[PDB]
Amino acid sequence: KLEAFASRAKIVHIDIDSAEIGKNKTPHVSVCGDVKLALQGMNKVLENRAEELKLDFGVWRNELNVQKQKFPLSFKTFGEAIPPQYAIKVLDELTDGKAIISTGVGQHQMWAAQFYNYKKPRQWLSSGGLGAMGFGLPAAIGASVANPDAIVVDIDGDGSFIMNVQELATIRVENLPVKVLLLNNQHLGMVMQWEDRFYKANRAHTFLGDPAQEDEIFPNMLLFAAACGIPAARVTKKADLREAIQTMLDTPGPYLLDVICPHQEHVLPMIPSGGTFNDVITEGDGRLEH
Amino acid sequence: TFISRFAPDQPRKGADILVEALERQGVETVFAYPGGASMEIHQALTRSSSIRNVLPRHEQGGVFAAEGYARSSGKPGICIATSGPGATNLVSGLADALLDSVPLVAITGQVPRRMIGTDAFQETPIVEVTRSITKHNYLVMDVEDIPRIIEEAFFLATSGRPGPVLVDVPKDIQQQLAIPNWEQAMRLPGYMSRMPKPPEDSHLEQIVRLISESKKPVLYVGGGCLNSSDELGRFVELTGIPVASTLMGLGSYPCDDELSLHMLGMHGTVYANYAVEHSDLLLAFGVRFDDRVTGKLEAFASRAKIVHIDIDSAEIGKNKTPHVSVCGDVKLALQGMNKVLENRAEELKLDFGVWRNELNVQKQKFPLSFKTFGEAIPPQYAIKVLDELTDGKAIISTGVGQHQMWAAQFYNYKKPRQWLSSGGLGAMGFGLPAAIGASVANPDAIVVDIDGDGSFIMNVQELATIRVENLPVKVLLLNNQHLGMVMQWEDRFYKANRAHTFLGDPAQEDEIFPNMLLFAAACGIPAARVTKKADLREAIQTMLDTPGPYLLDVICPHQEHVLPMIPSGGTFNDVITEGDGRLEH
Amino acid sequence: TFISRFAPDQPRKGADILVEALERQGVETVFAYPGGASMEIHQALTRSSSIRNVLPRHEQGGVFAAEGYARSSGKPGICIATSGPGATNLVSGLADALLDSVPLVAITGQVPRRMIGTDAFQETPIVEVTRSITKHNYLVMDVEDIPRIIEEAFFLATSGRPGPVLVDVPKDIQQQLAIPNWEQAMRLPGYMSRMPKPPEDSHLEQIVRLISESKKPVLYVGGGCLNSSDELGRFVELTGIPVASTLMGLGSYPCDDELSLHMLGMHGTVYANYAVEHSDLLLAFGVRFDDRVTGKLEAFASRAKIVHIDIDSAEIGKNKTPHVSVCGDVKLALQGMNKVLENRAEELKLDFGVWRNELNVQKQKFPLSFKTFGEAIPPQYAIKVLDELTDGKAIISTGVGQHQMWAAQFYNYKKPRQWLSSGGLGAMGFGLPAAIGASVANPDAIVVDIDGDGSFIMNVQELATIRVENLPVKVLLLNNQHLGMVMQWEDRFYKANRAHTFLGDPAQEDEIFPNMLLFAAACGIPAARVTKKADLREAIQTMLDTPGPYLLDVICPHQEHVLPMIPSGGTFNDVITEGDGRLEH
Ligand SMILES: Cc1cc2nc3c(=O)[nH]c(=O)nc-3n(C[C@H](O)[C@H](O)[C@H](O)COP(=O)(O)OP(=O)(O)OC[C@H]3O[C@@H](n4cnc5c(N)ncnc54)[C@H](O)[C@@H]3O)c2cc1C
Ligand SMILES: Cc1cc2nc3c(=O)[nH]c(=O)nc-3n(C[C@H](O)[C@H](O)[C@H](O)COP(=O)(O)OP(=O)(O)OC[C@H]3O[C@@H](n4cnc5c(N)ncnc54)[C@H](O)[C@@H]3O)c2cc1C
Ligand SMILES: C/C(NCc1cnc(C)nc1N)=C(/S)CCOP(=O)([O-])OP(=O)([O-])O
Ligand SMILES: C/C(NCc1cnc(C)nc1N)=C(/S)CCOP(=O)([O-])OP(=O)([O-])O
Ligand SMILES: C/C(NCc1cnc(C)nc1N)=C(/S)CCOP(=O)([O-])OP(=O)([O-])O
Ligand SMILES: COc1cc(OC)nc(Sc2cccc(Cl)c2C(=O)O)n1
Ligand SMILES: COc1cc(OC)nc(Sc2cccc(Cl)c2C(=O)O)n1
Ligand SMILES: [Mg+2]
Ligand SMILES: [Mg+2]
Ligand SMILES: [Mg+2]
Repeated sequence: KLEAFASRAKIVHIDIDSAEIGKNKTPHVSVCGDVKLALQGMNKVLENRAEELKLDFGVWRNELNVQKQKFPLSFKTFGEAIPPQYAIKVLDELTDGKAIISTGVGQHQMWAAQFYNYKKPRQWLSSGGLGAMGFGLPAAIGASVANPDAIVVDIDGDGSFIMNVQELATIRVENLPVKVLLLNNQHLGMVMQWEDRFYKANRAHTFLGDPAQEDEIFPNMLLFAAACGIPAARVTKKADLREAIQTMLDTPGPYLLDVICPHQEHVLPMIPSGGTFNDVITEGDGRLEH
Repeated sequence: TFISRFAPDQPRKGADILVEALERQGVETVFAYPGGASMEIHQALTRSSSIRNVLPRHEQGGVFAAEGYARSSGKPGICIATSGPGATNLVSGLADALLDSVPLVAITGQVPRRMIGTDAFQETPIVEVTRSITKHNYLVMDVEDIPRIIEEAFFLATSGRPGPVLVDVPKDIQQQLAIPNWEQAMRLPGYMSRMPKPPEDSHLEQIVRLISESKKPVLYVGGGCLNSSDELGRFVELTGIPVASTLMGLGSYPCDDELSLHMLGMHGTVYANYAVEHSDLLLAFGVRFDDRVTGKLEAFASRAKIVHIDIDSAEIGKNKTPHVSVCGDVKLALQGMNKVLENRAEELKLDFGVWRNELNVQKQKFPLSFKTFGEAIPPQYAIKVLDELTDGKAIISTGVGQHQMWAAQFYNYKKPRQWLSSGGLGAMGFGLPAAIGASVANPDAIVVDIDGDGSFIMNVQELATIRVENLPVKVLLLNNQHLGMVMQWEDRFYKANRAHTFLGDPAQEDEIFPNMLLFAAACGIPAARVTKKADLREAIQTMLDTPGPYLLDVICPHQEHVLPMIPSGGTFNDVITEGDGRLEH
Repeated sequence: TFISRFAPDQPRKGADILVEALERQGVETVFAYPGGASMEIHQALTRSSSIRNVLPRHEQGGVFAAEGYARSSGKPGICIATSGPGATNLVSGLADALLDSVPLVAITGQVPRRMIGTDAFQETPIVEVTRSITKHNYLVMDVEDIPRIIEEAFFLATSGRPGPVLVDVPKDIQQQLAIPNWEQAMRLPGYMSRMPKPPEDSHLEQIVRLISESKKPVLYVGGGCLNSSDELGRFVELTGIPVASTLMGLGSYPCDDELSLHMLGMHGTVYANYAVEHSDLLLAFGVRFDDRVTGKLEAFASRAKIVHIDIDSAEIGKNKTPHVSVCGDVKLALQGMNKVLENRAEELKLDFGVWRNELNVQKQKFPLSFKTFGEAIPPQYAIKVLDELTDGKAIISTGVGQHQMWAAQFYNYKKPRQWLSSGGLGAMGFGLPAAIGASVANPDAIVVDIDGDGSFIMNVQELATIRVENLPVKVLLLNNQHLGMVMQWEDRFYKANRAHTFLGDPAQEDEIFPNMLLFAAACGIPAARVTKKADLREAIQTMLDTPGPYLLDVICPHQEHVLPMIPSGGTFNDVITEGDGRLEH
């Protein structure tokens, strides 16, 4: 809700598009230009008048630092099952946060954004405005061609991945070292989450598996990879996860890792559509209590 | 509680529903010219005992009259035309109303729904044609949509940034019997969500702060201030900031007031343009930073902190980037600032005497000036006499050209909506019909059309309208026998090479042509010509004292130039202060 | 070999390139009204020693004059206007030219390229506005494109189905120095591939065959035949098929010829409409099956085999499905058929005497008729006298309304392009400016504007143009003090309830208002009024014999109705043959 967004803040907006300034919210101060140049100019001033300015926001930082310790990002671990959040956190550690990450759209996309520490821009390739599924795998292809010596990982959902699964052929033929970290929850996860929160968990065409063989992972994504001569593996138990991801990384060329996750996971926290900060949801998932 | 001429359960023609929809909007005057595709509407109009139709002699006169009606009252102006040639005759008025932000509702008849797109008799796709020159338009495709659309049309035309809305109505819709529902809710969910909110105290405090820190502030006031006359005056009293006005903003702050810099821009005063040039704080209220005001943008207010308050979010930062911006009604902004300025008055210690004296020096060294040649009439002087004899209380409409600028420069407008002139589009022939609408909207007022001989003749047919409707319209025709402003540019930039700017008869070169008095006589309107400056004062008085319509043909030497002048895309250093179309000895 | 006023290697302004581009198109006359955005163009025009500018007093007059110029000559008409209010003042003319298929090239100045879209001074997106009411339009974005675009504009305007083309030219383009390339090839690969091919012998033989088998054939001739006067006449001689003409097709086959059914349609003759109704073969040449002709389509030529020859593939089968169709120039089709008809003449044995006698009976039982009341002037009779005194050789332009129909009914046009009238759009105020263009295109001809008092006053300002340009334009003003045609519909369908159709002054109700003679006197044009039928013959002769411009105010009783009349969407059985706006005793 715009009226509640930064309701007591003096707003400075620097944008290269004059059409974007004052579009949704009215700024007190505006600069139409390259933010790169604005930063340079301000840095110059900030350094000369440094001792004159006496900048210190320690009190504000401590206030925020309290919130960061009371309400940090969190995920729950259920038995030997793999938390999707944890898998992404392990990829971070084993790639030393230096990997180029492309994603599809959905829960896996948010977790990729939350639990990977990006050290530079253009490490993070994700469809934000349009939010188009099936973006992940082909984007990884382009990223790998533009960065041949880099670690490129497509963190994909099972729905998003299958939409442009045909591009696995492209990857093998072009011999691109594209890694696919497929977080498989057998569902259209994000739509499933909204069903849980706002429609009493009533499933409306969000399950992507085969209802006849309900406990089988469907489709078998490993065989998609095998069809295109791409080495692949599945991991289900959290204990085997660290070695599995390492194998994906250490194996030269393309690789698919089918990471099986419990589907009841929810992306948290969440401010509902058109809501305010007071409306924030901090706990809960798609599981029923005892 | 509104009273209908129909039972609430009684079926009636769509045409009757339409006219009642107008009645429920408080409409009392329309400017409608009949045609086959709108006959039903005109029939319905005669059944109304509350809506008067002023029949023009040309639909362009019809829409320009609606404009004058609107501009002079703050009410929406309503014009109606038939399909095809009727509709296309409205186009200049629509484009004019859009550029000058004039609230206007245009209704056009259309061929039957089934015949649309078949190149039928008198069919133009007017909705397609006018989409880019209206705030919004409609093609009514069902009789049940009429009440809702008319409500939306008037709402859109009068709210936010005012503008023209066109409603196209097929003939079969006008004929169809139906029972109207007046409680229908409008379908403008997008438009209403983006309607500007009342200004936060936060934004207004920041502006007041900037004022206290400035040493050379200037008010830059325009057509967005037409409803903020009292608030602006209160603001000036509190701050003591000098006021520069746009062509569209004249009257918002009284011209003959001590703190008035008069008009800025291309033909703005030297001191007004000087003030903006050397200001360190520019208060842009209800303006749109037009090229005709700014010249070269990079040089316009180059050393000033710019504050821009506009009701259209699209206008902020469009041509120039403001340091501080407020998207909202300038009327409300002024109220909020006035409240703060009065409480913290002794705390603020506002005094810009040094700046005012600096500008006051420019005002005395480079004031507006005109030259008098023998017994010939200076057009500037004629307008100055009209001011004196009307005590600056007259409603002035003009055409476009030199006479328009002189009307803006040498008449002291005490209130907004005294000044009715085409600014953005700058359409000739606007003057006479606008005066008609102004006179209908203000029956007890002095209405004077200050027109040029080129502009006047374009819609000269509306003299018939004036006599028939018995309107006390005064025409002060400044006759230079030329397309004056184009002539001036020829003199300055094309070595005085005449390219079709002379409007007289080359055979009888020293005769005033045409004889405008005979145009007036044709329509039974009393008229006179004055040539010698000595006879001018009595002539204008006679025009004013003679009851009803009157034409005064004022003969002026054509060599006169509008001064001063900043050339196209120029800066303040490029200003032209002397010279005319005469050759030296 | 064309001669330029510039060296082939010498840079020149874009404005000069533009004007030379016109010169190379054989243009000798333009109708240009100056403004700031087109000044460069007007400067360039004065440098031309081959192009004459006729300065109108209104751009609507400018474009209508270009139309008259075009319609009366078969050449393209060229009008020029400035940006904004200049451009928007052309709109009615453009829409008119499109609906009546008139070859016309309109040039408008535009704001500098960089300022387009910024709501600049006198900026309208005229290209956007006029896209749906022009055959094609252009926005010149480079000075190098000027020669090619002008060539394309004239090509598109004059080829295939003729129409209006608008070329928008930014000011900075006009100012830019460049060296033109006149050998540039046009970029219309789509348009030229779909240009109609010459008619195959196959198609023409089929039509000739149908003619030999028909027993009640009727020619249905329209504005597509304006260049096929000789071919059509040769065709009629060979076949002996009676000819019904549209409003737009008048003159193609001479009206006073033995085989002429005169006009068909809403106000067509009883016998012409009868012929189509009972025909078994309809030869639709250069027509577009307008609702004003057909009425209820299902009832139009319900028992006739329909042959349709049109140069626009889009028009074939649009409103009615033809049994046989030919997409091409009707001029070529007629030539091919005439060749066949003459060789196989004795083989074919064509004789439609029985059909002709049947129609000849209708022509004698239900001819065109008017009533004479005392000494009052029948408008029909006045037009009939003009015919006699001009020997049917005059070029006639009209406004729109009753006078327009009477001009069509009671004047015998011997050739096409004698009849200049707005048919599709039906725009009032067309008459006077069209006469201007016609007179410039035909200096040695008798040009008469048969106008109504409503239509005449709309562009009355063009009387100034007529005097200044010294054009021998005759105005036969049929003055009924009303918007006559709307008045007629009020009488027939709204119980004679007047809704703003009276054009006089209600205060002085029995005085002719306005005094049109004084309009003429204002512009130094000799004029007279005639009221009694006895004085009419001498009055019209005086108008004709008096050298130069002349206005004849013909006062007519307003109760006259145009007859016969088939009501909107009606059939032949619905035809109205008697009655007027008078009440019985
Ligand atoms: C021959 C000629 C010469 C000209 N030369 C000059 C000249 O020398 N000087 C000059 O000034 N003009 C001149 N013009 C006129 C010029 O083209 C423009 O019309 C004028 O400069 C612009 O007026 P404006 O800036 O006040 O804004 P406007 O065109 O009047 O528009 C009003 C602005 O205020 C906003 N607004 C409207 N309502 C509100 C509200 N309630 N609250 C807040 N904001 C609101 C609108 O969004 C809009 O941005 C000339 C015109 C002609 C024909
Ligand atoms: C008040 C009023 C009353 C009217 N009442 C009547 C009436 O009673 N009767 C009547 O007829 N009209 C009447 N009209 C006029 C009517 O609206 C149309 O203008 C007219 O009927 C259509 O003309 P048209 O059919 O000949 O085709 P046009 O409009 O003249 O178009 C020409 C057609 O021929 C085609 N064509 C063009 N060139 C060629 C070529 N070289 N070769 C082959 N084909 C070509 C074109 O593609 C087009 O289809 C009236 C108008 C007004 C203002
Ligand atoms: C259907 C949908 N959104 C609608 C949709 C439909 N189609 C496209 C191309 N894009 C989108 N965003 C989503 S986020 C669910 C995607 O599920 P996933 O790809 O398996 O990822 P996850 O399960 O982690 O949410
Ligand atoms: C032709 C022209 N401008 C181009 C033009 C063309 N057509 C229209 C409808 N509007 C405009 N503005 C002007 S300002 C000259 C008008 O002359 P005038 O009406 O006699 O006034 P003045 O002589 O004082 O300049
Ligand atoms: C108002 C009208 N039609 C609507 C109309 C409105 N405006 C335009 C520009 N064109 C048309 N056709 C007509 S035919 C009446 C014209 O009256 P007139 O010019 O005096 O001719 P007449 O009285 O013989 O019918
Ligand atoms: C006022 O005199 C006239 C004449 C006329 O045809 C010549 N039609 C009309 S009305 C009209 C207008 C446009 C389209 C259509 Cl379809 C119509 C119609 O209803 O027929 N009025
Ligand atoms: C003939 O008198 C006038 C006056 C005037 O400004 C008042 N501008 C022009 S020309 C013009 C026209 C439109 C756009 C633009 Cl940008 C211009 C321009 O070149 O400045 N001519
Ligand atoms: Mg999923
Ligand atoms: Mg003038
Ligand atoms: Mg009339």
